[PDB]
Amino acid sequence: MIQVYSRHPAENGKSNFLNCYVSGFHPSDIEVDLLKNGERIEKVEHCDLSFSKDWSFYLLYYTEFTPTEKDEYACRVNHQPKIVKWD
Amino acid sequence: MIQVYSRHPAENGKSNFLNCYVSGFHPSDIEVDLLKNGERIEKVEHCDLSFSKDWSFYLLYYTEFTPTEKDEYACRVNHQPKIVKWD
Amino acid sequence: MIQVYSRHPAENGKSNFLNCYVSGFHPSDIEVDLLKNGERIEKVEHCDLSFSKDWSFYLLYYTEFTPTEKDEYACRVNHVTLSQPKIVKWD
Amino acid sequence: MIQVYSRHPAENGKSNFLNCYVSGFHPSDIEVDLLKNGERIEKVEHCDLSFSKDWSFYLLYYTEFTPTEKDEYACRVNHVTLSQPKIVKWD
Ligand SMILES: *SCCNC(=O)c1cnc2n(c1=O)CCS2
Ligand SMILES: *SCCNC(=O)c1cnc2n(c1=O)CCS2
Ligand SMILES: *SCCNC(=O)c1cnc2n(c1=O)CCS2
Ligand SMILES: *SCCNC(=O)c1cnc2n(c1=O)CCS2
Repeated sequence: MIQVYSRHPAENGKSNFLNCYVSGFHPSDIEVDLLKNGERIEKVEHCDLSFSKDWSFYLLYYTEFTPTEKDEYACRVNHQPKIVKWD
Repeated sequence: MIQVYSRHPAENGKSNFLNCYVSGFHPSDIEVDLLKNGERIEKVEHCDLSFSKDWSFYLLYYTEFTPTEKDEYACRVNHQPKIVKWD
Repeated sequence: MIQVYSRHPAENGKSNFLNCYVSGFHPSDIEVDLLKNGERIEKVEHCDLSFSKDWSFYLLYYTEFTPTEKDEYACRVNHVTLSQPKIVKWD
Repeated sequence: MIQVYSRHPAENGKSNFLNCYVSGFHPSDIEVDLLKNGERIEKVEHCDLSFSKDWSFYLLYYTEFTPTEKDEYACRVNHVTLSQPKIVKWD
């Protein structure tokens, strides 16, 4: 499960936060990235939560950004990787 | 940081939950256990939370138990291990 | 946002959990309900997280259910913001 | 429970965070405040987590502070349960 969204609704030229929420199961060699116009963003902060009861994990990758008319943002998940754009 | 407590206040003979909350920093090869009269309890459930922003982790180890007059419970943390009794 | 989903993938006849995740700003007059064929379910528990700094809130409304082909499940959210309460169907 | 602690170990003169963690049952008339020398701090934000299933609640009240030897910091909790409001000092 992958959900991509901005902390606040977007005004171009106003600093904001982009978020990728990811959920899954078991032990797993999964990796996550935020993209700007198709290239990986570096120093992306995350939040990792896991529960032994059901081998479940919950990940939120987030970054400061200033949304612009030009720029295209996405979130990508590999180990094949699945890309979810923001809108 | 280690905090040991029962979900509900204890009536002997009533099923309850014992909890060990542990907090720390950085990457780390730390391990955690709940003890009954000094021996490790098996199949103990946990909750692991970590944040990249400050290399911080937060762990809650919990188990069903029926508190008794006889039995002594603790939480132990190694990698030396530090033992915190419940009361 | 509002997201409706089953804990595990859905097999008709098999016990599962239905979840309504709702996130926003100014909890305020926020009400959330899970419906089965338009009627409120009484098994419904929830998990409320809120932060004072920015009046941000995160809600999970959940219940045990046994999904069937005939049955329709939905989540209902009403807020000062919305002209009319919002219904989000599942699958 | 009530636990008062600094985010990082305390160096006099150095910016830090003070935290008051409060957990219980029936949030109800729960009020929580951080004091500096007996006076409420206005920088105070909080993080509220609650579950309907068992009326269980987990609160973190926090603020930026610069600890000094002279200054006394505390957390104050009042509840229907308590005869009188409880003050827990830090360190
Ligand atoms: S992940 C555990 C609680 N923290 C957050 O959710 C969190 C913390 N800091 C920041 N964001 C968060 O979502 C993103 C914008 S700043
Ligand atoms: S750790 C994330 C949220 N879950 C809990 O805190 C949790 C879940 N289930 C059970 N307990 C919890 O504390 C212990 C008794 S049952
Ligand atoms: S009540 C806190 C546990 N749930 C979540 O944090 C949660 C669950 N589902 C989804 N998100 C969450 O943050 C991300 C978007 S959908
Ligand atoms: S607002 C949720 C983040 N804080 C905690 O979950 C938390 C913080 N500090 C301590 N405990 C927590 O659960 C365990 C006992 S002290």
